[PDB]
Amino acid sequence: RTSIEQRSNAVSQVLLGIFSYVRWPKEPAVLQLCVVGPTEYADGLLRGMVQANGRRVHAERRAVDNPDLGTLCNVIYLGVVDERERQQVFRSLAGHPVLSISERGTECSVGSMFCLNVGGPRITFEANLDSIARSGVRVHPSVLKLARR
Amino acid sequence: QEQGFELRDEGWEFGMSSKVLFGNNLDRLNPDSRNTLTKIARALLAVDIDKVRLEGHTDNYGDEGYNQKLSERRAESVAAVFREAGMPAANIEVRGLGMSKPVADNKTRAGRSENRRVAIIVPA
Repeated sequence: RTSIEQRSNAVSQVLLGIFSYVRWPKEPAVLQLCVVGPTEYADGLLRGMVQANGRRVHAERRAVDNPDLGTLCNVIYLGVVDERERQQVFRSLAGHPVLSISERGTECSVGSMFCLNVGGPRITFEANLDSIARSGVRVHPSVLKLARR
Repeated sequence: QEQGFELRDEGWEFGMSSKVLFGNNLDRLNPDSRNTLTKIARALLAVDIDKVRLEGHTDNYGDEGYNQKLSERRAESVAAVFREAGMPAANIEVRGLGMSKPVADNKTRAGRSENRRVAIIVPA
């Protein structure tokens, strides 16, 4: 009932939504978004975005085994990776101030702060507050109203 | 849309001090953990969330079966606090994962300590 382009645009919108409830301890001039691992719904992200506060979002794909993901991005959009790959990615991110969002929402027990459910009439997400607490970034609770819109 | 840019200094309850950690072999919440939890519960109810999944965990010390049950007790202690804060009982799912999903390195005291936790998950 929804196309791939509709879903990708909806993913772009919900990510901008979520970013607006987030604060980094050192706010960059340009927000760095990294798309990591195989994705279906990231093509919109990768054209680049502008936040409502004026700040540009620069998007690139990076490799799962890049050891510096944690210093190269403010945000990671994580695709459909293996358990070994997922462990690799979060080991690299640990202790760095990074917002993590997964495309798929089957495994939100550990790792990503937000896990999207994109198939269906609207995008929803789960939020893992333990992952948020460990993230090094501030996330306001009212971000949770985006999942119900 | 992007209404979060309107937010000023009020209600930032999900920071570094909002992890829910436990002592070695303990399944009871200390006074400050109860406090954090009541505040998290209040924050969630303030944004119209009254449904939650609570996932308990252990470090990898000892028997796997014992640890599975300890992880359930930890999630149960958290559930009781959400109920006393006013969250409806039927809307709180409890789950124990035992030792199987660590967040931190089990080979250090500090890492094992980060693993003895309950993760509050907010579903769609």
